[PDB]
Order: sequence, then C-alpha cells, then structure tokens
Amino acid sequence: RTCESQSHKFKGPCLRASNCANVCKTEGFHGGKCRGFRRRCFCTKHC
Repeated sequence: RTCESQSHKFKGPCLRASNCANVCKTEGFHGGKCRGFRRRCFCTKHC
C-alpha cells in the first residue's frame, strides 16, 4: 500500500512528476506525484 504526504519543500505548481519525486527524495520519501486541481506535489512511500 502507498501512502502520500504533501511535500514540505516543493514550491509552485507541480507540472512534471519526476521533479516532485526528486524533491521528495530530499525529504526522505521513495517517490512523488502531482495531484489535484491545485497541482500540489505529494511525496510517496510504503505504509
């Protein structure tokens, strides 16, 4: 199961998913995905 948490470091809109995922690695997360109408970066990792 994959858990998500809004990135504390990513600024502005999330247009490219791998950018969100690379910023998420610096927060200790596995990956990251852009989500919602507000285009927020969400950090992903196993639950």
